[PDB]
Amino acid sequence: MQAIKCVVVGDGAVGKTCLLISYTTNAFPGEYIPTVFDNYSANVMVDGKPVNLGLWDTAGQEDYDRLRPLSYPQTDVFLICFSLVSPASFENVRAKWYPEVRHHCPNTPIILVGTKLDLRDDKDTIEKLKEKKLTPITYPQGLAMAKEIGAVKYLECSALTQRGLKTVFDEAIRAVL
Amino acid sequence: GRYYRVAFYGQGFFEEEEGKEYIYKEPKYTGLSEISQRLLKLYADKFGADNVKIIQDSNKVNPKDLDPKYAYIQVTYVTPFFEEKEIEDRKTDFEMHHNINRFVFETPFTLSGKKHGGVAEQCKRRTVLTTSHLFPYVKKRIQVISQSSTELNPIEVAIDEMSRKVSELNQLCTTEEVDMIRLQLKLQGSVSVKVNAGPMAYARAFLEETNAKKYPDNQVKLLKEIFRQFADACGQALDVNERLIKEDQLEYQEELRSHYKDMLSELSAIMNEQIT
Repeated sequence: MQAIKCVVVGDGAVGKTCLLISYTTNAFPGEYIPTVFDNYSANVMVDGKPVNLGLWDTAGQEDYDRLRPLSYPQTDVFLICFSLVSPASFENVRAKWYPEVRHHCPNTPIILVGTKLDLRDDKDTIEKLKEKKLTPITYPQGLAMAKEIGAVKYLECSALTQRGLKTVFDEAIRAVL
Repeated sequence: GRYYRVAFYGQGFFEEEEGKEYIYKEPKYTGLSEISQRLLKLYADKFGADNVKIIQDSNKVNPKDLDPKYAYIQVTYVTPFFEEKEIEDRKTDFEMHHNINRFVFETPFTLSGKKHGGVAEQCKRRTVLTTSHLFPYVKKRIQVISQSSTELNPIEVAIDEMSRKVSELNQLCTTEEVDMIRLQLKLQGSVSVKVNAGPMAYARAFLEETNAKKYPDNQVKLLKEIFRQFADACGQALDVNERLIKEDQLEYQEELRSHYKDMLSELSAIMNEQIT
């Protein structure tokens, strides 16, 4: 079984850990069993080939900037994540995450992932963003960012509804295989 | 295959299936979205798409919580369940995939009523469902005819998760041809936790003598012994990784070692023992 290293980066509170737990445990996010350990793995079947997908969950906050790149050697594919209802996390794709990954890994495929898809149309979420004169990231905007940073895929997903979740990790593997 | 609990609740909608619970056997590698979406579309074609909802909560449904305007389908991933007496009689893998009628899933809860909490509050339920017939079976689903459950309190959760981690790390170190990437994921996820609470969260919550005493002495003693084994397993995994790495991961490895040494220093202070 081929082992693949996938490193997941992006700002804190974009839902990265929730997505990784949900996908690798095959459970809805509200039912997760808390773990004190970091990182996740899954045995996956992609295009007829079985693979073990290792998922590195990284801390996005600035306090971890100095040591985070030590996790990058041996990486096969990066997921750069942002929340579709956090314009700040989206802007940091361009200001922080794309430059950091490329300084260390010039040729590794990047997939851009927009999370919290279910909240883009959520009336509650929409109103609270209006309180700060903000609006969710639209699909064309996300795609335009993926073009800007040279990502090989642009994918949106929701842990809550599971829409797009399987595709993120299938495509992470296809970008390597 | 992949097994799922599916339970139907919809007085105005379901007929034969109303109030029944099944285990569905899906093709290998079937994920939760795949079966959920198929079930949703199948019953939406019968009842109307605006009229069908998935129940994500894995706790036993109380139908008083349900809106009678909707048909509901509860879906939960389960795995085949064996007691330790069964796990030994069953040599080959053909035997833990054959003649199975018991399936298990876990539900998080706390005694306050919140579903989740920190390590000192988080409990876990283990629910075993028994089907009326054995798989493999002519039909794709089999009705559940009984359930049993047990529950773990917070220190029992800690003992369970730490014991399983020790076995997992030891297994990786004794594998004939170690997969370095799989070893590193688990090793880094043990000695260098930055996102989740970290194994020392269990040591602070349950072993620290400045906390009020809450659990039996024998359970605290058991958790201490598991932490001694965890410290040893982390050190052995670190030594295996040292042999496997190439030059590109020297700095990574030395940082894992530094985090490991810091973890042992904290554990030593908590347990009043010189740990490694």
